[PDB]
Amino acid sequence: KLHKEPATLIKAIDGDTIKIMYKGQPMTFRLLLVDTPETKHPKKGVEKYGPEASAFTKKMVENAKKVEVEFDKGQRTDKYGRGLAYIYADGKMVNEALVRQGLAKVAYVYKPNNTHEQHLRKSEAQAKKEKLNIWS
Repeated sequence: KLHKEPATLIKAIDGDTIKIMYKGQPMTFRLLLVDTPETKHPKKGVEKYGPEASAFTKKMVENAKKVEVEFDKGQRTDKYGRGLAYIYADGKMVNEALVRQGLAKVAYVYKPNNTHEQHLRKSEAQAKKEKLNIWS
């Protein structure tokens, strides 16, 4: 049974990466299960809808009263030392909102970190049917 923990926004870095104060330490978090187009991508640089995905995440977490982190059941950091979690802004999952808006695709999924996978794929299929953004 996953649980949400309180956290404090430090800085939004990209569509799918946010810096957060967690249990009193600054950490970089990568959003589980979603790929957004990047502004800070290794190879390509600024890909299409990258600035848009990035502004969406930033506004969403910046305007929130409460930010919460929810770890999944498997590893909680990746090889870059980034936390792996679902992020909530006033009760709303940022990972899903991005997917629902056609601003992210559901990522390659790795068990056992796949608890909300079905839910996200359902939102992804709706944004495609609606031909939003990435899917337009």
